[PDB]
Amino acid sequence: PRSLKKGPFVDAHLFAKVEAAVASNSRKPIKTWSRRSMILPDFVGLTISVHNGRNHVPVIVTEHMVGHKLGEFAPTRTYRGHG
Amino acid sequence: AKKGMINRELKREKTVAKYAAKRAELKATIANVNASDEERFEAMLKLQALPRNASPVRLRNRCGLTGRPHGYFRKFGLSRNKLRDTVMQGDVPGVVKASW
Amino acid sequence: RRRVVAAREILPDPKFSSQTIAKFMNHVMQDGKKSIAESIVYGALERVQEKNKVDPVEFFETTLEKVRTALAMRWLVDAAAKRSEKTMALRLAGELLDAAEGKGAAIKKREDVHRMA
Amino acid sequence: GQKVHPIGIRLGVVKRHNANWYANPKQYAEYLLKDLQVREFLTKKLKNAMVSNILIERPSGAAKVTISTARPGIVIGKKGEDIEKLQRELTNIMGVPAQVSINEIDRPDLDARLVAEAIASQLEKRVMFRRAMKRAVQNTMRAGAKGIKVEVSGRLGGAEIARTEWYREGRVPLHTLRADIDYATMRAETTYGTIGVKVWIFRGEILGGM
Amino acid sequence: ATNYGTGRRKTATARVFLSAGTGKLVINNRTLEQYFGRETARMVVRQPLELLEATEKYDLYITVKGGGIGGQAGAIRHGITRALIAADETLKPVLRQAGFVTRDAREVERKKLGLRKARKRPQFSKR
Amino acid sequence: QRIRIRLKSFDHRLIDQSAQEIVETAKRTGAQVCGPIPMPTRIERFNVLTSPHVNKDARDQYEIRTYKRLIDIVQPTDKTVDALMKLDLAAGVDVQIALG
Amino acid sequence: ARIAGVNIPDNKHAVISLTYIFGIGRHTAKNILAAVGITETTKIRELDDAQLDAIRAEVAKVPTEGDLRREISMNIKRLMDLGCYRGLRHRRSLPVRGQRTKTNARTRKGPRKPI
RNA sequence: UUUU
RNA sequence: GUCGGGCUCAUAACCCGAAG
RNA sequence: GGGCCCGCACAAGCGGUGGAGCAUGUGGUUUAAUUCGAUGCAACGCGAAGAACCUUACCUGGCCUUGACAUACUAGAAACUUUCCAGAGAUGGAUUGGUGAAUCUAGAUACAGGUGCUGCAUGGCUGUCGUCAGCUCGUGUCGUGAGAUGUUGGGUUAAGUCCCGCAACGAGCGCAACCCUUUUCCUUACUUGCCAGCAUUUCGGAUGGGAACUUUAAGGAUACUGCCAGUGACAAACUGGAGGAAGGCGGGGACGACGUCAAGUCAUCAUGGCCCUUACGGCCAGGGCUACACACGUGCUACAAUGGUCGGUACAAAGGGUUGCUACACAGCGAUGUGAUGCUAAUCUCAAAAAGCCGAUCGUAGUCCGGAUUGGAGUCUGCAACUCGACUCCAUGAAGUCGGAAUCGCUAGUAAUCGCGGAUCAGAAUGCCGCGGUGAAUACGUUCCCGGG
Ligand SMILES: [Mg+2]
Ligand SMILES: [Mg+2]
Ligand SMILES: [Mg+2]
Ligand SMILES: [Mg+2]
Ligand SMILES: [Mg+2]
Ligand SMILES: [Mg+2]
Ligand SMILES: [Mg+2]
Ligand SMILES: [Mg+2]
Ligand SMILES: [Mg+2]
Ligand SMILES: [Mg+2]
Ligand SMILES: [Mg+2]
Ligand SMILES: [Mg+2]
Ligand SMILES: [Mg+2]
Ligand SMILES: [Mg+2]
Ligand SMILES: [Mg+2]
Ligand SMILES: [Mg+2]
Ligand SMILES: [Mg+2]
Ligand SMILES: [Mg+2]
Ligand SMILES: [Mg+2]
Ligand SMILES: [Mg+2]
Ligand SMILES: [Mg+2]
Ligand SMILES: [Mg+2]
Ligand SMILES: [Mg+2]
Ligand SMILES: [Mg+2]
Repeated sequence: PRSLKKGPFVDAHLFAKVEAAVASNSRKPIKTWSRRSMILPDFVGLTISVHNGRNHVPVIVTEHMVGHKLGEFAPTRTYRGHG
Repeated sequence: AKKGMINRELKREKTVAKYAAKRAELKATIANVNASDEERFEAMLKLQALPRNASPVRLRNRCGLTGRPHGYFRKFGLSRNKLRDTVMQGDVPGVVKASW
Repeated sequence: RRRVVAAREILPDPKFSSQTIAKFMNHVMQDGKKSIAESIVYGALERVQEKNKVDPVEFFETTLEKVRTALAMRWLVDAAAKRSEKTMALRLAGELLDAAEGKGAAIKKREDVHRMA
Repeated sequence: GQKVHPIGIRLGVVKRHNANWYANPKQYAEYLLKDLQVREFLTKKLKNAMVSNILIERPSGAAKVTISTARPGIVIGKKGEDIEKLQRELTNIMGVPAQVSINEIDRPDLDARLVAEAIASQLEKRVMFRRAMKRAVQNTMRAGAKGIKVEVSGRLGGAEIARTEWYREGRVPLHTLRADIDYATMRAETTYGTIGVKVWIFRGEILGGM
Repeated sequence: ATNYGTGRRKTATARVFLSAGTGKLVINNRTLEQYFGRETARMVVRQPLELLEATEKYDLYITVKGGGIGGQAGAIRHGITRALIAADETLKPVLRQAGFVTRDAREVERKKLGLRKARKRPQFSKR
Repeated sequence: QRIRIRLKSFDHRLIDQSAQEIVETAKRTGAQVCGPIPMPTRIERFNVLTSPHVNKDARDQYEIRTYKRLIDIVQPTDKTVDALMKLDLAAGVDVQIALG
Repeated sequence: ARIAGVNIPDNKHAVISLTYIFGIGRHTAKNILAAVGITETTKIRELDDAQLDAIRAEVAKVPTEGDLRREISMNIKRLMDLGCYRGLRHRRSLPVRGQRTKTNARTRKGPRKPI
C-alpha cells in the first residue's frame, strides 16, 4: 500500500469533477478512465462509470467502498467455465 | 526496431531533459521538514501534475546503433548482436576473449 | 573404466592411527560433515573403553570379522540407527557391544545369509 | 562448422586493437559510440579509394585517426583540400580537434580487405565467380603470401539455389595462434541478392609474442 | 637460532617461526586449543614435531590467514616442516616419507558455462 | 613538496614502458624515485549470446582489465617538474599527477 | 491446565503450552508470561492454582478462540458481499494475493479433478 | 514384432 | 473396457495407477 | 548386413526426478486480446541480462494524413523561453520576453513508413554429430580408362600419435604445440598493502621506524623417460623407484577439420521478390501478455534427532560503490526514517560469512518438524503498486512421515552440502554467470542398452 506519510492518491481531473458535482447535487454519472484513484469519503453517494478495458461500468459509492481503488469495482477479465 | 520507436525514445528523453530542474526542486521541497505542510502538499500536487513523459522511469535503454530493447550493456551502449561484431573485429579497446 | 584403474588410499585417522577406523567414519559422514562423524565414532570408542576395558582398535577389528568389509560396515551403520536408544554416538556404541556378544540386529543379520548360503 | 573469428581470437597475442584510448567507465559508452560513427562515415566517404584499415587514438583529450590507404593521392587530392576538409568533418562527430594521418600501403595484395573488395566489385559486374576467385588466388601468391583462401557464397551465377565455393593455395594454419592471418568479409549487391566474399591471407608466423 | 618456514594449503599462508625452547605454541596470539575447536585439526598441527619424537625442544610462533579450518591446519603443518628442514636438512628424508614435504596443489575447479557447478549438468530428458 | 603519479591503462605492455620511461627521466634530472608499485588489477567480465535467436548455452565470454601503477618522487628539484611536464606519452594511458 | 475454554498440555513448558490457544502465538505467549512474572521453562504442572488466575486475566485481554474465529469469518463475508476483486476471488476459491493459477494453486483449489 |  | 502416467524417432503390445 | 575399438554407454557406488506444496516455461482451454517466434536427441528458467505505465509488437475506444524521420522546391519567421483554459491524454486554443548560416512554420510532387509474407530466393550469425579423428596433394608405381596405392596389416596411444612390415616416397590441413589461469622457486618494485628484529605505547601496526616475511604484479627458471631396473621385436610404448613442489598429457579453459540435417533465425541487422499506402503507416488513455476443469518439462522447500530453537565464540575468496556505498548517533519490535562522517577506493564501504566449536532445552509426537494459504496493521521505489511489486510485524499453521512403473547427474578437491557476489535493473531472482568453506563412496570388467570411428 501507499505510504501513510504521503496520503491518499486521487487524480486531479477526477477530483475536480467530483467537487464540481458535489456542489450542484447532480445525479449524472461521472465517466472516467482513472481506475487508480482512491475512493475518498467525499465520493459517497455519487455514481461513477469507470473504464474496464472496453466499457464504462457504473459504480454506486457506498460508505464501505471508502479506501479502495476505483478499479477494484470493475473487473477486467471474463470467465465462466471450461467444461 | 521500427523507426517510430526510436523517435518515441528521442521524444521521451528530450522531455525528460527539459523538465529536470523543476522536477528536482519539487522533489527537494517535498522531502523537506522545515517547510509548511501546505508547502509540502502543494509541492506534491505540482509534481504529479507534470507530463507523464517527464519522468525517467519511462526511459528504456536501447542499442546505440540498431535500437534493440533487450540484451543491453551499460558499459558499452550496445546490445549483444552488435557488441559481438564490433568486439571480435578489434574496434573496442581492451576487450579480449576470457579464459580463467 | 575400459582400460584399467587403481584404487585410492586414505590417510589413517589422526587419533588412533588406524585405517579401518577412518574407513568406518567415512561411511557415517554425509554432506562433508566430518566433525559430526568423528564425534560419533570417537564417542562410541571412548564409551566402549570405559565399559569392558579393552583397547578400542582391537575390539573394533575383532567385532568386524564377526559380521564380514564395506558391506559389513554398512550393516553396522544401518542397524545402529533403526534402534531408538539415544544420541547416535550411544546407539552406535550399543550395537558394537551387542554384536560382540552375538546379538541379532547386525550380528545375526548376516546369519540370514548363512541360511541362504 | 562455426569457426572463431581469426582476428579477435589473437587480439592480445599477435594483433593489436584498432582502437587505442582509455576512458572512465562512465565515459566509455560515449567514446565508443562516437568512433563507431567515425568508422561508419569514413567507410563510405572514402569508398572509391582503397582504404584497408582505420586506427583511432585519443591522446590527451584529442583525436588521431590513421587511414592506411593504398592510394593516398586521391584521399588527399591536391595538397591542401581533402585532408584539410576531412578534419573539419571529423570534429563535428568527435567533438574534439581531430587529426588525420596517412599510412601508404605497399604491396596492396597482402591485405584481405582490398582483395575482398576487388572480388566483390568484379562479381557486381557479372563475371564468372570461378574466374575471379582463381585470378585473385593466382595474383596474391605472386606477391609473396604463404597461403590464401577465398570463399564465395549465395546464389552464384544468378542461380536459384545457393551454394558456397572456396579455393585455396598454400598453407593457412588457423589453429596456430602465433601465425598472423589477415581476414576480411565483403558483400556484393547483385541483381539477385547478396553474395558474401571471405578472404584469408597467411604471411608467416610471429616469433617473440608481443 | 630462529628458522622460518612458509606453508600453503588451499588459500592459507601460515608464516611459521621455529626456535629453540620448551614446547610452546601460539597461533595468531592465541593458544592452540583456543584457536582450533575441531579436535582433529590440533593433531594435524602437532604431527611433524611428534614424528621426530621432539615435541618439547622447540618454540613455535605462527601466524596464518586465508582459507578454513582444514586449510589452515594443513598450511601450518606444511610451514612447520619447512621451518624444520631449514634447521637440519638431514631430517628431510624422514619428513618426506610421512608425506609432509609435498605441497597439496588441489584447488576448487571453476564453474563452467552451461553446467550447474563445474561438472554437474542439468537434468536430461527425451520426448 | 612531493609528487604522486598514478597510471591507469587497458594495456600493461604500455603501462610498463610509460612507468619505466618516467622513472629514468626523473632519475636523470635528480634522484629519489619510489618505484613503480603495482596496484591490484580490476577485471570485469561479460557473457554475450552469440546466436541471433535461441541458444542459451552458446555464449562468448569477454573480459576487460584495468591496470594501475604508482610512482612517488619525494624531494624533486626545480628542473624535474618541467622535465616531467615536457613529456609526451602515447595513447591509452591516463596519468594523474597529484601533490597530496 | 484449562485456560480460555481449552485444555492445554500439562507436561510441557509454559511458553510452549500456551500456544495451543487459537489466537496466541509464541510472541504473545512470551508477552503474557513476562507480564504476569513467570519464566518460560516452567511446566504447567508446576504452577500453583493462584498463578493460573493471573494467566487467565492476562489472556482475557487479547482475542481468543470463538471471538477471533467469528471476527475472521465476518471480514470475509463483508468482502464477499461488497463485491470487490477480493470478494469475487473468495467466492470462486482462488488465490487472492496474486499467485499464478495456470499451475500450482492446489491449496486453494484442493484435490485434483479428472476430465 | 508395424512404419521411415 | 475408459482415463492418466511409463517404454518408443513415432505406434501398438506390455507395465503402473485411477474411476466405474 | 556382419567384425573390432572408444565415451558416466553399461556395470559398481553416491545423490536425485516421478509422490507433496510453491516458483518458472510450454501445451490445451478460455478471452475483446490473452502479441510473435523456438517442437525428438539438438523446443519447453529458450529469444527475454529482469511485461505496474514505458517496454509493446496485442485488444477497446479517441485521433493524424507527404506524415514521428530523409532528399530535392517556394513564401514567411533566430532558434529559444513564460502564464493559463478545455480534454483521459493525444490535441487544440489564448498569453509573456527575444532579436546568407543555423532553425522552426505553411503549401506542393516524387516519396517516406511497414516487428506485413517467403529462413524452401539469400548474406551474416548459431546449434548438431563432436574436440569425433579424420579429409587431401605432388611425384613414383598398377588397372586399356574412369580409378587404385599411399591412408591398408602387428602393436601402442587421448589422437592418421609413434614404431614396425609394405610400390611406395614425401608433404599439407586437422591431432599436439604456440595463448590464458593454478601449483615450486628467483629478480625488480615497497604504498593505500606487510610487522620479524628494535623502541614508544592511550594496547589499536597505532607510531617512530624497518624492507625481512605475507601479499601485490611484471619478467624469468623448472620436467625431458633426464637417472636406475625390468618388460618389449636392435623397436614404439608400458610397469616399477631415486630425487624433486610436481612424473610421464600435473589440473582447468579458450581454440570446433572436410562435411550432415532445404536444421534455427526476413522479429538484432542487411537484402531479391511479393503485398498495404485517409492504412497492414503514425500519436494517445485504459486493458492484456499475470486468465484456469486440465497435461508436461526445469527448479526451490520439506517430511526431522548426523535435527529445531536460544545464549556465547571462530575461520574466506571474488566482486560492486559519486544520480552511488555509507563508520557513528538517535527513533521504531522491525521493514525503515532523520542527522552526520569517510570514500572517485590495497586507504572509506557493502560486510554479517554460513555450515563449525562449547553450553542449555525439545525425547520420536503431524511434534518446539514443515512452512503453504488466509485475516489485520505498515515501510520503500515510483506520476501511479486495483487488475499486477518487493520487504516487515501480529495471528492462522495445508499437504507432507522418503515417494509405482520408470528415469537422471557424477570418476577427486569431483559428487554432496554451506554461505557470498554481479549483469539486467527506479523497484522486481528459487533463473543465469561467478566465488570460496567443509569434503566422500566406487570402478571385477565389456555379454547387454545408447551414440560414434
Ligand atoms: Mg526496419
Ligand atoms: Mg525500465
Ligand atoms: Mg563448491
Ligand atoms: Mg578458482
Ligand atoms: Mg523424462
Ligand atoms: Mg495457537
Ligand atoms: Mg569423465
Ligand atoms: Mg548405473
Ligand atoms: Mg515470422
Ligand atoms: Mg538450462
Ligand atoms: Mg505539408
Ligand atoms: Mg535453412
Ligand atoms: Mg542461413
Ligand atoms: Mg599428423
Ligand atoms: Mg589444439
Ligand atoms: Mg526448414
Ligand atoms: Mg520456423
Ligand atoms: Mg525482405
Ligand atoms: Mg499504452
Ligand atoms: Mg509469458
Ligand atoms: Mg519451525
Ligand atoms: Mg496427512
Ligand atoms: Mg553401436
Ligand atoms: Mg582410428
